Amino acid sequence: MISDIRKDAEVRMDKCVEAFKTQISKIRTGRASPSLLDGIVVEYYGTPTPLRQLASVTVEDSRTLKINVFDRSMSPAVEKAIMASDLGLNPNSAGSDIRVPLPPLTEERRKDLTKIVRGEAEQARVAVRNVRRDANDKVKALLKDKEISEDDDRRSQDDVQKLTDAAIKKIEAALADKEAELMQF
Ligand SMILES: CCCCCCCCCCOCO
Ligand SMILES: [Hg+2]
Ligand SMILES: [Hg+2]
Ligand SMILES: [Hg+2]
Repeated sequence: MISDIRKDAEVRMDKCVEAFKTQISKIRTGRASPSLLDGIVVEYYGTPTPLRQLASVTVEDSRTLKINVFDRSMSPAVEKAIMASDLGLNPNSAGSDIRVPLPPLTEERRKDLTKIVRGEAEQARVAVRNVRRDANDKVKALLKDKEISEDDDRRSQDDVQKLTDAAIKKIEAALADKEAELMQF
């Protein structure tokens, strides 16, 4: 019946938007990660050792790392090791903690990612319009032989169109926030 069909359509459209929302949250928009500097070699009592074994690296923010050295006497050496890796990283030392601001993703990268979210959004929009269509079908078709008539078709078609509108609207909002994120730093 028509009671089923439309509630069936929005459950379908919801799944689409939600798949898009999860597919997109995977995309990182900044360089920040707790293991980003794990590979930096530090002079530790003669022996070169990866930074990972000498300090805790926490993500203070999307483009900044906070390095927590376990042995305070090693901080100076860690700071030199960071400058020395020649990654363009300007370590900012201050009070038992070293902070590491990070360069933004490259122009080329942002474009590769903008392109990916747009394609996924696009996919989400086609999926949503296919569900709309499948609904319209049942409705318009049921009009042929079984019980529904023009004014129930109209309303039903319009109620469905609006479901499509709200579903398309969520995808657009998820997309915009993501590009705003990408374009952020
Ligand atoms: C894993 C540690 C990464 C540090 C990244 C600094 C930014 C490098 C950008 C690369 O551009 C080409 O040289
Ligand atoms: Hg989808
Ligand atoms: Hg240490
Ligand atoms: Hg250690």
